[PDB]
Amino acid sequence: TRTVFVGNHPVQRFCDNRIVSSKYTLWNFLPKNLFEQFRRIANFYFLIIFLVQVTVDTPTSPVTSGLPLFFVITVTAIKQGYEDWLRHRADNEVNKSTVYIIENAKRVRKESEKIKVGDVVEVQADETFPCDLILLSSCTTDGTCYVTTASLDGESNCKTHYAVRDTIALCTAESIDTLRAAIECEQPQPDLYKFVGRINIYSNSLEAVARSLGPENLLLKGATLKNTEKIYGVAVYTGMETKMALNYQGKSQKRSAVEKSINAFLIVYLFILLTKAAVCTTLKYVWQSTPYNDEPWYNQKTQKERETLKVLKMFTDFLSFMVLFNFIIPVSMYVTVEMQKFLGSFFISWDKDFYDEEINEGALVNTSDLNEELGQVDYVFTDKTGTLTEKLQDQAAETIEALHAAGLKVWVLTGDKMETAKSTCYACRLFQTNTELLELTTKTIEESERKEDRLHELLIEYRKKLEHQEYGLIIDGSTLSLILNSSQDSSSNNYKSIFLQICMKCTAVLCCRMAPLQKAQIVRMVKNLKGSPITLSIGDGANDVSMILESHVGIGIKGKEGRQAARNSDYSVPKFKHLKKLLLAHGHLYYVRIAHLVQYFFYKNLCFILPQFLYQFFCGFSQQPLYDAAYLTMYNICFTSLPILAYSLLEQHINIDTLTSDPRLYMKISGNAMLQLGPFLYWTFLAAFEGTVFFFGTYFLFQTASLEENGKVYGNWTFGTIVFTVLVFTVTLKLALDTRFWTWINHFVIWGSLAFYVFFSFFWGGIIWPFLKQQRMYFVFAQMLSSVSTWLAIILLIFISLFPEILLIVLKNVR
Amino acid sequence: RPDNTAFKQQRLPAWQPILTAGTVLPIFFIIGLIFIPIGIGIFVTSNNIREIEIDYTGTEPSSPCNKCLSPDVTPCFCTINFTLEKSFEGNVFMYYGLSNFYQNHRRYVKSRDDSQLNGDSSALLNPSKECEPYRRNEDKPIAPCGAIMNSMFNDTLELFLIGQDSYPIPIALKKKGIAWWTDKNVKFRNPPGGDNLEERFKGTTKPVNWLKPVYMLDSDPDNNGFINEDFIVWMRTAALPTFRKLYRLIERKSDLHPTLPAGRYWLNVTYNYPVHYFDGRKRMILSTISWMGGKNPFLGIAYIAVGSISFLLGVVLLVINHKY
Ligand SMILES: *[C@@H]1O[C@H](CO)[C@@H](O)[C@H](O)[C@H]1NC(C)=O
Ligand code: ALF
Repeated sequence: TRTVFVGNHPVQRFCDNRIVSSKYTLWNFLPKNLFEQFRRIANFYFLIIFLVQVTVDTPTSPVTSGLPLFFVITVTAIKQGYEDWLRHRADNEVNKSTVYIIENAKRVRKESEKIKVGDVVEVQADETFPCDLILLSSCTTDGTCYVTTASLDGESNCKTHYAVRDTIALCTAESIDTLRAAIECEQPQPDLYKFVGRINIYSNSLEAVARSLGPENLLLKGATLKNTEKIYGVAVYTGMETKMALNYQGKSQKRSAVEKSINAFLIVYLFILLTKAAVCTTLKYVWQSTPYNDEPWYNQKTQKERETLKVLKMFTDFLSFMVLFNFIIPVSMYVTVEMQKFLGSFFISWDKDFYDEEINEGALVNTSDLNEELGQVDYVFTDKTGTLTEKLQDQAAETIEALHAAGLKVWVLTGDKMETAKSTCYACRLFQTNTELLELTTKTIEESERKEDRLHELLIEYRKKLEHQEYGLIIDGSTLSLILNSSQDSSSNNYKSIFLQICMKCTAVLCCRMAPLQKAQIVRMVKNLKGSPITLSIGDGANDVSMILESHVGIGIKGKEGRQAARNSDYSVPKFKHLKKLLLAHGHLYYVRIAHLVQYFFYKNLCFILPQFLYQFFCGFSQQPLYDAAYLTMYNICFTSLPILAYSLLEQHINIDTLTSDPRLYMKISGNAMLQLGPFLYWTFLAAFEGTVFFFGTYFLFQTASLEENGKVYGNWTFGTIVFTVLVFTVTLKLALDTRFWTWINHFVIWGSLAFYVFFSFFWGGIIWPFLKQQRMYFVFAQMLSSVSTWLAIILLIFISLFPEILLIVLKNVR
Repeated sequence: RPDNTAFKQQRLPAWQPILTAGTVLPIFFIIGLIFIPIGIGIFVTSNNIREIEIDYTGTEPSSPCNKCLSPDVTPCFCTINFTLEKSFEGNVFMYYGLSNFYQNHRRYVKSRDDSQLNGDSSALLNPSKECEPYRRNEDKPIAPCGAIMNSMFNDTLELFLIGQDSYPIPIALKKKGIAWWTDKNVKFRNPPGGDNLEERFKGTTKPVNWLKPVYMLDSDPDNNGFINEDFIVWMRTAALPTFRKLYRLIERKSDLHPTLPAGRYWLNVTYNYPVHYFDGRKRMILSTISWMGGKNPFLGIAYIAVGSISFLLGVVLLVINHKY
């Protein structure tokens, strides 16, 4: 379809060898990064609430609500800018390189990104090709060349491509002799094994030689040349069209399995907050309809609240209620998760078990956002040569047994022929003796609709009737290519459906002769089939870098080939016997900590802002915050935001020395259990109960007219302080009951939170500075605890609140 | 080479507690055994405390002074007979409650300038702009600004004991000792300028609803301005639509006779504060005090219920837990 002129001479519209893998342009990084960030539902609600606080009314200071929204936007943006500059600087080293070309009867040396379609390139021994050449000649006769495609298929066996026959005579000898030629090729395709072209070399006067081309004459990019002095090609594909840059697909934005449940929780609390605000406003304007409940001769708007329009004050009051019940959704659950992840990614790096003495290095964490997804994996799309076999690895069999025991389903997407990738798999225990292979290789599917009947015979009458451990499939790049690319022929009986059912119903699967992209197609179908089974992929070489970018958490291994598939991996382990300890002892703990941190960061604020709403019924719906103006600001900062951080950062749900010895445990947190609809309603019905107990059990306590032996009344700030003491004590004792790994830091931080709450209540009230425009809470906390019935009421409430947990323990224990 | 610090290797020393059925069950019995006695204690103490509430808001011709539910702009009086069945022995405290008086409103709980009431020479002549619209009257600043101090409760309640004969006997009511010590001694101080009070408030003006400036509340040199016990106990907000502010302290006699012997009394009230507009009700609560505070049954019932529902649940789980 495309006509290229070998000598480029008569008798343009194509890219010039510029691989561009980056995403953000240097100039428009911000106008794109901020628009990609502020599209989310959380990072935009935070901005709406910040603007409302700055415009209409704020109980707290605007800074304590818009300062976190800056540390969260400046840190994620810096992360993304750096992981983009890395690919910028890594593509700069692939372009702007040295590649010699025969410009005009001489050997000019340009930069790889300046090569245009249709010019005789040159390549010395052991040089990655600059572009998809077409072997034209060679210093030696026979027109042969020994290419080793280590960066495409991933195997290192010496292939051999034959140069054009009639052109073997051109070896630096007048190769610029207006060489008549015109290669009519086909549009660029990712097949990597099919290429149909033709040469039309013209002689002195005119020639009609038409030497049809094939895959034997095609020299892809990224295939080092072995055992040869020099060659001569003619770039046919170059830049974003070569067969090595066609099998990339690009990198998607990876979001953990938790960062979606946090988003569902936030989208439910948005509705809870809106319901609270709307119901409070409606009840406020149904209450102020009584002539004498607004301005009853003892408090009267000056003139502005009398003249202000009716329909604008309704909106201003709705906004005041929203801003006042702002705390339901915590912006302190992101500035905390940042630190949690940044500090938790170090325990995967330092761990002394990830140390290989040969290479003398350890693990590596390239992204700190997928830690919480090491304990959710369901599949493992391995790679045969280099990862499994280096003669299997040290423990390449016991690790696969541990990965079959924990519930995972290990596949093998290799790149070698079916003859050898089958024997190894038969040694790794992936194929036991009594495993009836369902071989769908191209050696048995020599037809178009034949495999159509193969799939029916296999599914509708062989396997779909069920013995779940007997069958193990096998495929090739010639059969799966049809199965997938031609999956738009039948829709009443979908091919891809029949095939995916067979694959997901077998014990283990294999795939021989797999091009780089077909791996990403398999790991893109598996990510979509029937929900979202979290997939994993563990490659070693620069050909796996596609499924490592398409999987959910792509683990990369640091092997003999190089660091081209480790620097694009979300992690790094220099072995395969590590993939057990990595995703059994570091996935379980990380997911447990993150799930409990989220559940608690939502419960600790619902229980905090429920009373501050219930109170609106005993006020005149006037938006009077029950608590003081310093407690609303300090709760999430110092009072109860210290403990959960230390818990999330160091707490073993189950001692790790037992997590890796019994891989059965990984099945308790497999289906995202710890954040499903069950526990989310157990934590939203514990907060919505403690937040009513606190309030009403203090309200009933204030029906006595006095609480001191000397008979003195208590204001409306002692209401707030009693409820806040009860609240802090309860939401710290809940975590002190939930924590089951008590280090020297957990005792310290937990008990220190309570001791500091007490000392701060004492020190904030008791000294007039004065720099406060108001003396509301001067001596409230001392005169409050100077009574004998207050201690008793509080010790009764901190137990009526913790009753549900102590009961669930005693019941979720026996039977 | 490998950094083996016992912290980084995730192998710190831990407690790893094991709490379950056989180790928490005795807790559901200790709770009951330590919550039933305290429950009965604070339900008998809150039961042996006497009090009385004499509403005198009027609202019905059948009241002693419904005559003043709609009177002329002059001082009013009542006489609300009340009788005590069993006299009071300890110290007796006289409160004055209200109803449907939202002293916790937002537009109301902030209507005050704390710097001023704390005695800031500057603020005394330039109160803040939050205590509006009671900030300045007659192009001058009000001494106590804000809607809180403006609407102070200005009723006068007085008890008279009717002895064997019709001669009414007055009772000793002391005003000192009703406001928090912390605040009256420190939070509320008179302006520093000079010693005599009338010259400290030079650019000031009594509140609008008030009838006498702040330097004439009481002649007593220690109860004269910005620290008047009643004024303070009113400047503390209510926290609910129905509150009860300490009014006077009746001291127990030296003799063993009851502070308020049983019989009939007179409640001579100088009606001034009108609370019929907003469907409110005033009343006088005469009550004694005990170690834990006034008469309130809640705490007792709550402790008893918690102790019992802990003991019963513990026994139930113990029976079933033993049953396996
Ligand atoms: C008492 O206060 C009320 C309400 O502010 C006021 O209307 C009345 O005139 C006052 N009466 C006095 C000062 O005796
Ligand atoms: F063994 Al491979 F890509 F097939 F590393």
